[PDB]
Amino acid sequence: LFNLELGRGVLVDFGLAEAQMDYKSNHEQFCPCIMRNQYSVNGVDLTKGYPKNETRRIKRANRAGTRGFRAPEVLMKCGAQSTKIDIWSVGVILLSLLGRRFPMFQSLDDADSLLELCTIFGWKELRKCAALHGLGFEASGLIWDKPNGYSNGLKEFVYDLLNKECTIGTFPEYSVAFETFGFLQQELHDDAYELKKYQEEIWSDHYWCFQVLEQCFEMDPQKRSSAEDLLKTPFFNELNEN
Amino acid sequence: VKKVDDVTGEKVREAFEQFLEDFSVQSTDTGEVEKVYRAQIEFMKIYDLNTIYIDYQHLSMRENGALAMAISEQYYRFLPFLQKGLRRVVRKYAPELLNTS
Amino acid sequence: EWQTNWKKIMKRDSRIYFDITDDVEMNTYNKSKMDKRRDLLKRGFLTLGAQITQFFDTTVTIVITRRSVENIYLLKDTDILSRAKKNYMKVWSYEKAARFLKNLDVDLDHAPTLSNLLHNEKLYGPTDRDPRTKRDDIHYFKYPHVYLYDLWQTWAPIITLEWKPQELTNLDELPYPILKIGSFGRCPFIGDRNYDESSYKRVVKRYSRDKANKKYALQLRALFQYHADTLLNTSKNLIFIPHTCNDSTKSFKKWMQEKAKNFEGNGLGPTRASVMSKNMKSLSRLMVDRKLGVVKNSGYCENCRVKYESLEQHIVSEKHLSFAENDLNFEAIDSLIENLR
Amino acid sequence: LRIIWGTNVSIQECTTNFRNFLMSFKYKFRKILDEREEFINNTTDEELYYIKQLNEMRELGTSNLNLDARNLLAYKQTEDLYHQLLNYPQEVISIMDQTIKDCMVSLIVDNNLDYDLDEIETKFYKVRPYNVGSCKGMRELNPNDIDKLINLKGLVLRSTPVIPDMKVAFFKCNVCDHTMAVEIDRGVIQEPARCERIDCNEPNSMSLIHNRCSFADKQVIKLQETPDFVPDGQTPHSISLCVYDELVDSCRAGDRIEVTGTFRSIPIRANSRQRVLKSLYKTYVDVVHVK
Amino acid sequence: REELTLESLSNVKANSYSEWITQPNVSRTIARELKSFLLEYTDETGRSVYGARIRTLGEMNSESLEVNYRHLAESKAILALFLAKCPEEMLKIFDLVAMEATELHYPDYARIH
Ligand SMILES: [Mg+2]
Ligand SMILES: [Zn+2]
Ligand SMILES: [Zn+2]
Ligand SMILES: [Zn+2]
Repeated sequence: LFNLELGRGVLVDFGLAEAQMDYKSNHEQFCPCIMRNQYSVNGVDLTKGYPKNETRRIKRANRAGTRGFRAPEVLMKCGAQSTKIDIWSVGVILLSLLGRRFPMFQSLDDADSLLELCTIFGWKELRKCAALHGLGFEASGLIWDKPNGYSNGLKEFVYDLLNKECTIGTFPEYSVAFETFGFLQQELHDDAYELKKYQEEIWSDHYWCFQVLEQCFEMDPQKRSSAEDLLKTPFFNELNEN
Repeated sequence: VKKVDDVTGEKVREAFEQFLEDFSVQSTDTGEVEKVYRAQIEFMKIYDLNTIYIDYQHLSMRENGALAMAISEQYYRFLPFLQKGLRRVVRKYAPELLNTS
Repeated sequence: EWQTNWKKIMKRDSRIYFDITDDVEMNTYNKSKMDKRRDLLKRGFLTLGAQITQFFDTTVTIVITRRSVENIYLLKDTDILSRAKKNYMKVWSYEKAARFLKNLDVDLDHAPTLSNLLHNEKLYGPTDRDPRTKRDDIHYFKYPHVYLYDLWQTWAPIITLEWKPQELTNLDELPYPILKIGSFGRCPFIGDRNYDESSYKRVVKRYSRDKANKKYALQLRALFQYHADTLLNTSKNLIFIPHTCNDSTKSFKKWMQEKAKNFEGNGLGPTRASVMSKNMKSLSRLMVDRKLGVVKNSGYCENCRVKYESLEQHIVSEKHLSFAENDLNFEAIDSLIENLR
Repeated sequence: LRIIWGTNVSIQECTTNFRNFLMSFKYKFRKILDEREEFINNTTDEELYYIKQLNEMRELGTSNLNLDARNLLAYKQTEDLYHQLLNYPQEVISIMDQTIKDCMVSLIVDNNLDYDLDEIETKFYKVRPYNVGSCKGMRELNPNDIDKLINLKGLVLRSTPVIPDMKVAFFKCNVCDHTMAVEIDRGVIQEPARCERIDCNEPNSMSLIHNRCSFADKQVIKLQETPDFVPDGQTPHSISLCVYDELVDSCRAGDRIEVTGTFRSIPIRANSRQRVLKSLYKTYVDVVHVK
Repeated sequence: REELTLESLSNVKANSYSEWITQPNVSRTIARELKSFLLEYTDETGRSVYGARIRTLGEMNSESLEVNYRHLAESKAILALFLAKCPEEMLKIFDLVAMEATELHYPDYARIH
């Protein structure tokens, strides 16, 4: 909950707030995903297809959360969950502000949300993310508009989310999105000098904002930055007044 | 044509071969290590018998029971492999028993 | 050190023929296993990336012969060993090639236990079948599909989506989210469906909504313009970054360019088992709509573990009243009521 | 939506109703139903009955739940489920088995118990409804009562030895020794007319290996009817019951048993040479519970 | 026994060359040795004439291999004599040999011809 005029907020809901328990009662044991203690051929493959009448139980991992803010580690059933996932939920909101779209992901199903993450990033990134939790991803025959789409970065993504917007005319004249649009026209190539150095202000701000946005949007749980390191990033260089 | 091989059948045959060759028993204060089944094979060679008597108690000990499960539970499947293993053991030890004589 | 000085020509001047003839009479099973050696050396040379010529030439670097390299004294002028002597060709034998391979530090060998075999046969059926054949026990993929599974195969696959080609038609609605962009804050995957933002009937809405929504955004702009921290707001008034992309205001001025007098449920769910019986799956084929044969609040109840169609009748039900009247269930919360007070 | 063709049964609604019945049934409901409200004791008639039964079956490792059908009449939500179970025993009992598995999984997970879930998931749980409506004898059942859950009561006279009923047919190639394992489907096994191996496609290479197939226990029991109502002039009747895979040899000759099962009819071939069935069907009972 | 060489091919255990060539022990030997002949034979300048002929055949989708009789006679005289002797059993083994040789360079060629 954030008051703009006071300019600060509070985290209110906790009904679904799970408590982490210890890692042990450098990617060898935190995330081969061994949890549930179930980590302890000829003629069959089990990679090209699934059994017709399956006699195996599905993984049971926590799925509590909200559509469209679920992290990759909670989208593919993964035990040994950590606080890192909440960091992902920070980026999506940060992605909602940059692009002016609030419902970032429809996320009708876990598979649907995972394929939504395939469109912005790419099939290979999602498969290499899955290969970390011990799971294999596979998708083919699908008409994706860009294979490995938005590889220049999430920068190009917000730029397209802004392109359709800046061609049809969906933004007002007193808009703030035009600054981001003109800064991505910098990053992508495709008196009154407060104009120039406020120009430099908002451009440096956007340049570092996308850096924190991509640290939040990382597939690897461990190599994803924590809250402390994310707060020490030079985008937030206004903490000296403390 | 490449005939399909029963991998576990071959494994059971090999386990039966080592059971027939290397099995040993401790006598009751009348001798040292004796190989029961090689002695039985040479016995039925001398007396021209056709039947070999395999004790299930002896068979259970070998292969930590893994030969025992497979022979007792899938006997109709592994019987030809047991026959092949016995025939090979006779072919190397006492090779004159493989003919009707 | 043979692993470097010989590996420099390994990538640029390294093309080798494998001989297929045999000098002396041989057995058929032995013929098969020498074919297996020929393939083994083939993929031991292939892994390192060396090119191979099936067609013997004069630009061939090495030949490896099951033929006797040695005893070459008497041979036909057309026989390949004679022309290997003839063009400085590096002539080897399969034993010499195996020695080279062992000196390459590459593995010669690229279920062990009967108990492990029986454990594998407890699942996956038996092994008395062709290893590489459509098992007819596992549903195989032939159409566009998405499949997320466990490589350890310890858990059931999480995602198994298999769409027929006719389902891939009608690109207006796919069974999967193809990225769409959208406008006016739309969820990118959601399109402008039955919405034409270029329709003036729509345009007189968004610009006008922007007119009433103008100064709320002006206040917010002036309050968050110069400093991220809002404690230093009070201090030319408004500054803007120039742009050239057309607008809602620009669109509406265009529509007066073009049209006006001118031309152109509850939140929880029951815990269901994962394994579906064969009979239950078979019953799914026989389903028909309820048109043949035979209070909006509805959802699960974690207290009673029963699903209700009506809240005002679940709370007055027997089990819910019994649960509420029992103070032993509400014990840990009883610590908090008076722990704070 | 999506009810089953030919039945009133809807999988979702029936599953929900049976789960609610299992989670929230107490025997005081039946005591009220039987107009015996003054026998109601708060100690054992106020505990969830089937929750305790599910816990006991989990602890003991058993797989069969004995469901009293009349209990479904006590619960309000399952007043229709009783008629659905009586009218369509096959679909309803399958749904009940699935619901029992879900219920036990929920009992283990929701209460966070220590019990392993691997052996629960791989276990096949079965429901045995017994106390269905007792009337109509056996001779008063019409062809409209075929495939319905009926309740007979009588004396066991005879029982055939254990008959092997093939569930999986094991074929073997006479050429390449490649084997597929066909599954039975409504009593018909699709014999392969070609080796599925791509290497050899010999048409009649496949031969059935009788001793390597998968078999299940089937037994036929001769029962003498002892109905509550006997119409004038009729003589005692004998029927054949079919017990399957755990109920074999559970009834010995001379036993007085009350058996609940499906009233079935099968066409009997006139001769062993040709495939011609008789237009007059033969009636029997597939036993699901023996008391 | 069941596999022969080029030297041992001359000695015929059958009454006539037809039974010799039809004999599987000789048929597989002839097939292997013609497979070798198509691969190894090269011109005096260095060009593998059958190499270029296979590439031309693959690049033109033709089903005719223009095999010469000098090259067979000079390289393998006994097989050229066998071909001149019983050209029905031969040109049936070697057509298969040529198919194998053109499939090695041009895989998945049986679908075309
Ligand atoms: Mg909440
Ligand atoms: Zn993980
Ligand atoms: Zn409740
Ligand atoms: Zn076959």
